[PDB]
Amino acid sequence: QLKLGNSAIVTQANYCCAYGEWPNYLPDHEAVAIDKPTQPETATDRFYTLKSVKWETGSTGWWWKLPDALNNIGMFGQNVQHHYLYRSGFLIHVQCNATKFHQGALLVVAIPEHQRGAHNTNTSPGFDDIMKGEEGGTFNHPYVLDDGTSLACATIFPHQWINLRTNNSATIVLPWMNAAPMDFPLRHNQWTLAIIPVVPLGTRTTSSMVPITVSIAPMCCEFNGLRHAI
Amino acid sequence: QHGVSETLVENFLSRAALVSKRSFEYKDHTSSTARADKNFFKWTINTRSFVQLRRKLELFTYLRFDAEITILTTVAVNNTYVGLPDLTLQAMFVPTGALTPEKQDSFHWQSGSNASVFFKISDPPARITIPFMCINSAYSVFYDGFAGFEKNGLYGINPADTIGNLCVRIVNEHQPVGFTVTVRVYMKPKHIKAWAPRPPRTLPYMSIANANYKGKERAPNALSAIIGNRDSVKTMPHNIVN
Amino acid sequence: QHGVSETLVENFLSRAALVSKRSFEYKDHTSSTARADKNFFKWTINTRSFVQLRRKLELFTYLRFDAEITILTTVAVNNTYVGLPDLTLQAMFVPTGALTPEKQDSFHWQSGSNASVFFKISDPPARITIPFMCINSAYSVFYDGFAGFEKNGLYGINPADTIGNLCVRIVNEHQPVGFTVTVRVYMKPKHIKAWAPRPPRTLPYMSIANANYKGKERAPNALSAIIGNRDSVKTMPHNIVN
Amino acid sequence: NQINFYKDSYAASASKQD
Amino acid sequence: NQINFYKDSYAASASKQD
Amino acid sequence: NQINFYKDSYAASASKQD
Amino acid sequence: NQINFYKDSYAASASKQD
Amino acid sequence: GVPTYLLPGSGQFLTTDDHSSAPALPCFNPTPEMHIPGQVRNMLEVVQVESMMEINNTESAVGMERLKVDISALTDVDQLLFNIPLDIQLDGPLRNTLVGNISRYYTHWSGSLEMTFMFCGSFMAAGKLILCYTPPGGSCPTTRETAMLGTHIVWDFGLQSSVTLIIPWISGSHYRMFNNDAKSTNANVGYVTCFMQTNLIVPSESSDTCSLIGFIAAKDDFSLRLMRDSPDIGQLDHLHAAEAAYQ
Amino acid sequence: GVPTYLLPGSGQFLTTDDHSSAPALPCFNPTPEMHIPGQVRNMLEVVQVESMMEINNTESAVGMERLKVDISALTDVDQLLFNIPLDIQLDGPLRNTLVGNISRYYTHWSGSLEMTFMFCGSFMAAGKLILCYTPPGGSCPTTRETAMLGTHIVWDFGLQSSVTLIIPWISGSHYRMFNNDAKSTNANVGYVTCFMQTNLIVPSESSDTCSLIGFIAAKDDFSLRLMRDSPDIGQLDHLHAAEAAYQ
Amino acid sequence: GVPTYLLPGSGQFLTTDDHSSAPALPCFNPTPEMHIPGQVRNMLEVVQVE
Amino acid sequence: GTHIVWDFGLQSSVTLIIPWISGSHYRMFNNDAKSTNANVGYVTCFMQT
Repeated sequence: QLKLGNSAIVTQANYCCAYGEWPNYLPDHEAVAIDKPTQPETATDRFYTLKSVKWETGSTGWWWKLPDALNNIGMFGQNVQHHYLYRSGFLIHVQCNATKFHQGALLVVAIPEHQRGAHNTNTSPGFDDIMKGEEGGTFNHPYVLDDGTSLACATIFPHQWINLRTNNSATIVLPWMNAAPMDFPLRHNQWTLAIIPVVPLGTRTTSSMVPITVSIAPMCCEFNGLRHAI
Repeated sequence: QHGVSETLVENFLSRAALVSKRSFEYKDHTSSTARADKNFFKWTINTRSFVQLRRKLELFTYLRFDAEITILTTVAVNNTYVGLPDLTLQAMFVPTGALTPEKQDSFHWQSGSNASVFFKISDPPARITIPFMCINSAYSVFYDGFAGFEKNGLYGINPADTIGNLCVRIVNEHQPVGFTVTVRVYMKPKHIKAWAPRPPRTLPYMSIANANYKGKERAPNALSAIIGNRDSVKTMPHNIVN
Repeated sequence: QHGVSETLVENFLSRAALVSKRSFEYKDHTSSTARADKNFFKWTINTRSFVQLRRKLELFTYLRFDAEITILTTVAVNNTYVGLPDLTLQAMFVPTGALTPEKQDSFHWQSGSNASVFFKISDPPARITIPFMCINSAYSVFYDGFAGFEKNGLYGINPADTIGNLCVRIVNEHQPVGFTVTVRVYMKPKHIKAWAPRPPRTLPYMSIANANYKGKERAPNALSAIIGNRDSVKTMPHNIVN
Repeated sequence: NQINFYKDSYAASASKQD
Repeated sequence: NQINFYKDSYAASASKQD
Repeated sequence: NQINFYKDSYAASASKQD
Repeated sequence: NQINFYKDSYAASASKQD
Repeated sequence: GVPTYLLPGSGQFLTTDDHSSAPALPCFNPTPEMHIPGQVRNMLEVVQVESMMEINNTESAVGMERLKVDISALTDVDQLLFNIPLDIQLDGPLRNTLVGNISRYYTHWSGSLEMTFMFCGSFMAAGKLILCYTPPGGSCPTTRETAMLGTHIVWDFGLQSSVTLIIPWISGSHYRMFNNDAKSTNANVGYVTCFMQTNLIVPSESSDTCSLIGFIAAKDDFSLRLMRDSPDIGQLDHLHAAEAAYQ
Repeated sequence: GVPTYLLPGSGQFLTTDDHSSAPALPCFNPTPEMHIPGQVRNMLEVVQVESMMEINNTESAVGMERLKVDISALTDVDQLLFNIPLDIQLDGPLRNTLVGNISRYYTHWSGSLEMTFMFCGSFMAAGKLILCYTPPGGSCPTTRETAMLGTHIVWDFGLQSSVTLIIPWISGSHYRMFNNDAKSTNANVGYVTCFMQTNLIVPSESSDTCSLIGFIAAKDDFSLRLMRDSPDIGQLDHLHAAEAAYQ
Repeated sequence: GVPTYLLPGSGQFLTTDDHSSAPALPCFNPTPEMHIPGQVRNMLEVVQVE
Repeated sequence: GTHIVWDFGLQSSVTLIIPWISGSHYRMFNNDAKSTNANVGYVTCFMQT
């Protein structure tokens, strides 16, 4: 069982310490700001469940940039808008299940600093193409991870596989991944949960609208620079 | 019992690779255009202008290196030929966004606080060591986010990742014939601590400001086909036939 | 846990900054004027000709440094172009008010007791160390008072603050074409003990002999308005708008 | 190579010792 | 930097030790 | 000759000691 | 200055030690 | 002899190097070090001394009126008096300060700030202010209810005629850059605003137009690095009598 | 002074040298090392992470169909499904891998490989495969009786949905070169083929077109030397806005 | 060999320097120091005479 | 609120602990179902997937 705060997920499991690191608070020797950062423990360190996305046949992929998925949800989103800095890990739990007759594979992969690229133009992606919010995004070209890199080498990143034969869940436990100890949440996204149909959904049974539900629990949230909300 | 010391990231990335190259004219610039280099050039020091060092440094998300800038100046003549001059060059290091000079003989080249280096062509190349100057603890090679607090900022360009400006001029005055002075800058990153390895970029680069992609028209390194095609999955291309 | 070692005054002021620059001709001076440099120039060594090192050294009232004079000589040609010559230069250090030479080939350049330095253009630049030569225990950067016992003395100019004369000539004779030989002197103060810090000068300089002020016509750095204006005291110029 | 006659610690050679 | 092969004490490098 | 200021062992002089 | 790599004692620097 | 070879970087005159060089005057005996008062071993000692802010950097504030801020008796409630652009590196009320003129010799800076607001009304003048520090990200707060959510201090004109508004060091990065972009995350500092906590209340014989002088210093944790030339000075020609140093 | 003489090799800028050089910014205090996750001290740590093979590098396999291999229910006996060109250094299904993109920065390589074949059928899909590794010298084996004489592993789609096909390091030389000759003794690696051990047997409600994802990693004995530039990237002109870094 | 680099101030003939230089006449035996009266080790000894 | 996410995999049952969250020590009965002393909360159930 993954019980964070008042949230819980009864699991049956195989998680992923991303880069071997567990989310912890900022140590006082690596601390930078002179004031003590607030730590809203049970109010933010809990499973924030996003919308479910329809895992279809002609699906390309889905990406949620963090904490851009969570800047407007619950007491994490209220702490984000009221504090200039933050430092949070993440415990992404991705729920996707089907019958024992469905086939399919998910590369649930969490990408640190997913600088996207637009296709067939020299113009950089704008604000509206990157900061999609809680709705997330959709890969235009998942085979190259929308930045000219390769999907084949995307397993160098913290990843878990939802093979609908074997397992029905992916748990990636992300630490604070930034060059800076804290950062401004409304203009930067350290991680990016990329969920990608490497093997598409296929079956011969009656068609069910199979979704992929995403529960993202922030972990060890610090916040600093308290002011009015935006 | 094989040594693995050549694949060290301190050995992998510390190749003094070409990062800048301008053949700029050296003549009477009293009648030249405004875009042309009037015996000086600024260069915002980035790792991205040349795709071979860029793809090596884009293997990682965060890099902490000390740029060892080596400036190779070489000279050619633009009817008759005469001897090549021993030109003295200044390469003043200006920080990111600070005042870069607008002339050759402007009073910004006095270097009252900026780091300059006065070198000649016939000397060995000017090798300086620019330190790790990021305000963060590593260079965000890929920066998912925006710099400004408003919504007009450039995506991917963190100014903390930006090294600075390398304003290079020729200290000599104009001479009665025109020379073409090509300045090649070779940055060797050193004392390298590399974090979070990434997929190597397969598609060719489009711009230095971002990670846009187009791919080749056909395989290999195309968008729909990175690896070059073969006949079937059961067809061996380089099969031995005896 | 941040290092404060870059703001040390030994690090702050020890930038080899441009203190002198003369492009003087190098030709047959049998028909030139009296004011023009006939293959030599004297320079009363002062920190004040270039405003970037001056404002740094005018941050303090009293400075005790060792001037590390680096002399960068560079050469250009005044119709046809030929090869640049390897000219030998003498830079004889004459004290304040002593006999400076009146010719190129005068018998004051024999340097029977004066410190000279014989250097070439194709060499590395001539770097000498002129010591702390004030008769007082520090250079009065600002000298509130007068030098002479009579009432005709110059205000602010203490001759104890004055380093000396840097008489620089070209050791070669005249050649059948005219060259323009620009001599740039770079003084790096070192072993610096700095006393009594002062307000940094905001208004632009007028003369090197004093601290006269005019200011810009408008803000910023104007007389009635040093800092550039805004709308009201409750108006934020660089305000975030979202 | 142990030659570093500069006063700055970053000015040394590439620390290829691993 | 400890290289001072001159007989004069002022001829040394900039004493940036603080 | 014992002068080898390089970090590589093959970069030394010709080992003519026999 | 103690650098005298010549075999002659007069070839040294100016003995300004007093 | 000694088998040598010239490295790249030979014969180049780097201006910021550190090398022993040939003394021009041998066996020179310098003047003995007499103890002069007020030695500065480190430029942060110059920075930590508090110096006046030009908050009144407006038109029709000629000369010395720019240092003071004329606050008055206000018939409304909770009004805005002044706001301070906090870019140390950029142009604004902090440029002509000891914390600002020395920091424009640098690019990256750290540490806290220390605003002292000195009230220069009569002794009979009584009132209160609130000095809100707003960390950046949003707009400059205009109403009082918006800005007291930040780091404020509430200050009486009673026995207290001065304050110490510690602007805390709140930044994600270790340092803060200078750019021509004042709205960057790496460059923007925040906003200090000042509101009538209550009012300025003076009797019939005290002048109602009371003035605030605002100081700014640094703290012990202040730091500066990546030195650059000052944009506060610059010449387009030679100065006067600069030829007379040669003639 | 010191009697020296310049050796051959003086004043030449060798790009891969190792020399202390003149610092531009003296007494610089760098940013303190904050602990960032996932440090790579050695590029073989990047190589040993398993990454997908593009075995389906055919025409009419557009984009993401190239990673998977569609195996089906076969009415014949002991049929060939796919074979893998094992040239790490050369173009083929191993080029766009972590073991392949990093090794194309090198010329000589050692050590074993590690193929993981991940089956992506239904849970009701049962069957068996055989993963024959054939050391080189001969043709690519096409019938099953020819290739099981090599290094094979027989794999069920029961509880096992993945494997570890250790391609053993079998070479006469210590390392293996890169050339434009793919059939050299120093360059050729071998052949991994895959055969129906039994069949793919699915029920009426499971999709028959089941897919295999094939990984490849390295082992602890893997090694790379004689570094060269990557042929996987290359520019013919300057990139876009490369002039804007100067302007 | 020894990796060197020329500083600024290389090859300049400063007249008041202090360096050991190449002897023209090797294994020269100078004339032995005979005690001559009135040696001046310091020019202030010349100055202090009225 | 206080949720639990439950699979129909090996798990065919749960234990949704409704926690005791009340200001008072106890909770009354009235004919007012919307009182602070009487109302308990709301258990809802959604399709997770």
